[PDB]
Amino acid sequence: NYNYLYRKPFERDISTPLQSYG
Amino acid sequence: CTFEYVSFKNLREFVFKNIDGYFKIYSKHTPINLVRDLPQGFSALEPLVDLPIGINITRFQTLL
Repeated sequence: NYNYLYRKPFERDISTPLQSYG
Repeated sequence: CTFEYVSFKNLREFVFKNIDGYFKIYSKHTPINLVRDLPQGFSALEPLVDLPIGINITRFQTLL
C-alpha cells in the first residue's frame, strides 16, 4: 500500500525526499 | 496547518521559548512612570500557555 510513507524530540517536518513502504 | 487554538503608560512583558517540541509563553503587565526605556526594577512573568506544536522556530516577526 503506497499511502504510508517515511522520509529533535517531538519535532515534525513536512518539507521536501519521501518514500512509501511496500 | 495541523494545529489551531483560541482563548505608552502600560508595560506588557512576555517570554517565548521552544523546548522538546513544546512552545511556551509567559507574561506580566504593569503601569510605568517613565516611558523612555525598560524600568529598573523586578516583577517576574508567569506562564500563559504551553503548546504541543513540534515546529522548528528560527525566525520571528511582529504585527500592529
